Amino acid sequence: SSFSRAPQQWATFARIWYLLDGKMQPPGKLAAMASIRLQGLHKPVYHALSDCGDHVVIMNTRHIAFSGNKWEQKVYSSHTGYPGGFRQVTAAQLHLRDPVAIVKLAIYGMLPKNLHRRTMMERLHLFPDEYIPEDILKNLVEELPQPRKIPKRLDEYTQEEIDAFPRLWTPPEDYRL
Amino acid sequence: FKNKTVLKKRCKDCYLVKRRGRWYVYCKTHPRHKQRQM
Amino acid sequence: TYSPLPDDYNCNVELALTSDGRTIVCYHPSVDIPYEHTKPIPRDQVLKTRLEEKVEHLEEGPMIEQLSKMFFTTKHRWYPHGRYHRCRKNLNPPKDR
Amino acid sequence: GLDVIRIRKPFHTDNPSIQGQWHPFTNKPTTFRGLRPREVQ
Amino acid sequence: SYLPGYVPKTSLSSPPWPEVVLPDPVEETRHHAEVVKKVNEMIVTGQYGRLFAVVHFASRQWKVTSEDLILIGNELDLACGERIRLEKVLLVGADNFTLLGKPLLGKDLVRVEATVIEKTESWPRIIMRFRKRKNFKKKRIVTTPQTVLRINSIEIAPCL
Amino acid sequence: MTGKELFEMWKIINPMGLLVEELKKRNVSAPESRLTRQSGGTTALPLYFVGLYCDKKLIAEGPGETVLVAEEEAARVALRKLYGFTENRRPWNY
Amino acid sequence: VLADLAIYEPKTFKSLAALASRRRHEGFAAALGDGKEPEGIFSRVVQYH
RNA sequence: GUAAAUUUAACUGUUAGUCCAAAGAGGAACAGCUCUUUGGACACUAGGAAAAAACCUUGUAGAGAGAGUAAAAAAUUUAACA
Ligand SMILES: [Mg+2]
Ligand SMILES: [Zn+2]
Repeated sequence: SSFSRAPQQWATFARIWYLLDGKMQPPGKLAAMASIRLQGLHKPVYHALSDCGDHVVIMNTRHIAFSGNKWEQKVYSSHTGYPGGFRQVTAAQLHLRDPVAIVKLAIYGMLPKNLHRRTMMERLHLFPDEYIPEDILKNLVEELPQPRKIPKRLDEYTQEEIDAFPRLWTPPEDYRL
Repeated sequence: FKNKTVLKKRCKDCYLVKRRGRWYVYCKTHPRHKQRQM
Repeated sequence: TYSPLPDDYNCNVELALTSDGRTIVCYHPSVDIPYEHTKPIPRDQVLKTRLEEKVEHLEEGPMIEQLSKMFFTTKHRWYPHGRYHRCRKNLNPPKDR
Repeated sequence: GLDVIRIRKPFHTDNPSIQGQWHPFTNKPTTFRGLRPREVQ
Repeated sequence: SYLPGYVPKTSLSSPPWPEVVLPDPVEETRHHAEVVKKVNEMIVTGQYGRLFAVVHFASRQWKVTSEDLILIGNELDLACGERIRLEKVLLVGADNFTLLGKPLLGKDLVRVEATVIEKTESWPRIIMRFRKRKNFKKKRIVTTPQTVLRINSIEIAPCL
Repeated sequence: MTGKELFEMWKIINPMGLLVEELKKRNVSAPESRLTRQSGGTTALPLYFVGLYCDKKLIAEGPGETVLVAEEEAARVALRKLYGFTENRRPWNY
Repeated sequence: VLADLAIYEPKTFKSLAALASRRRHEGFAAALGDGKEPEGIFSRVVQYH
């Protein structure tokens, strides 16, 4: 590369501001890829003492999707330590109270349990809607691809694929439907 | 309602419906036959 | 028409096997960034233009959260350390290349 | 004449990279006009 | 007319991975001949500099270059400052090209030259055993022999 | 001499001036600086990869924390490439 | 040395990754063919004796 | 197939025992219960079953910034009847 020593070190250990989108994505897969980028495990120069984390900006956090019935089944439990501090709220209640708490807690759980976790959490940025601050937008590099594939509802199918799909059965002519 | 683990019809008018994730025996003519699965 | 990997980020990887089949030859010339893909470089009437040297002395707290907000860290990195650790630190470390 | 002490890293090269040491923008494609993600231009 | 085995396009009617077609063998062998040849005249002309190698030596694999230092953890039965040839070259390469052995490259293709420059011993290593409530305590000191080699030159020859 | 850089051994002041002098003395159009890559920018820890081009063809690239120092590093890289003092040059034959 | 080539020599590592991906594609092609097609250029085994 | 065995000479120390699998006895076909027998392991190492005595993998000792492995990650979602 023929760089000088200080610019070469700066280029090797510089930080990157990855972008990630919510909008019908599973919070666990978002948390998995965000936690990899926050740990810096995507870099070949990774080491736990090298401070090689990167910034992750997740948007559309309000529009996450849960597989199955997890919106009612999944329970987040906390304890304000006064006698009776035990509170249990469903994922739906937590989402309607705080729109980013579910993805924040998922990334916090997936991050390694050491003293660097709060620093990686500080480097994580979350936003509930399409609005992002201008400085972060000017920082952003590489919107990462979404894990899910947006299973594409019926009404926005094009007529070409609708009549390309063959009809499976012949209805009787005397049926009310 | 009476709480049961096995559900039985005691009338011809008793009918089984699955409501709120649980099976129920409802009878309109003999309301004492109202049963709830546990 | 077949490439094992996309050919537009690092190098133009072309694989080959020798005639004996005993060794593999890889040819990888660097890919240069296009000019079209780049971006241009961004760009008192009476008195002196006196130099604006104000240095407000923030107290230890608000100083530390300003530094934490600036560098995306926590306060514990900025809080000081004792004489035991300060003298335990190696001030003449070994240095390779 | 060197000290018989612990030797870190039992190899010493001064030119460790010939193809350019990895930086995050290695293995990263370029974009049209260098546009950032969700840039309105 | 639908083939007897046609499946309508659903989400999992077809495998998720894209269909990959490999090149036909004859044109691919011709392309291999072109690439191997052109790399060979790059070697002939000398359009390279600062070669590296990956060399098997003393049960280890070392990524060495010219003017390099390596530390072998045993005596080598050689006088100090003595020129030897490392032969088991798993890999050699430079900028714009590299060569891969299966598993070893040809000795007519690549040489590695090294120099015994030091025969020393390691710093003392503690081997200590302790088991509690059983009066078990053993201490041993070792100094493993060591040999510092300097990799002088890596040379390649046109043989492709 | 073995393991040191060209501008570690010979200190220079204006690599851009030296580079434009060499390009005009070997009849090459003056280099244009462009922002090839950029990360951060509003933070205290930016990364700028500035590329030097002639006739819309890349001759150098350099990293830096500011655009100016990235441009000077690109000028130094161009000088090294034009002189043959690159890090991947053929080592000395003894 | 694989991690060493990953850190310092990205073009050689990309060549190695392309070789591995092509070998995987050749293995997939052989598995789907299931017959006596040519074994593949990079799937040939150098024998020692 | 292997290399130990018996005898002679000289003595110390162990002779307050735990789980697991199996055949039983006592007790409640209770017990991390008690009592025999066969066989493991533990009272010696290391890896695993979350931490871990006793379960599984594995033993003979050092250095290595090499490699192949052993055991090794729980699956399940139910009631219409003329
Ligand atoms: Mg007992
Ligand atoms: Zn009834």
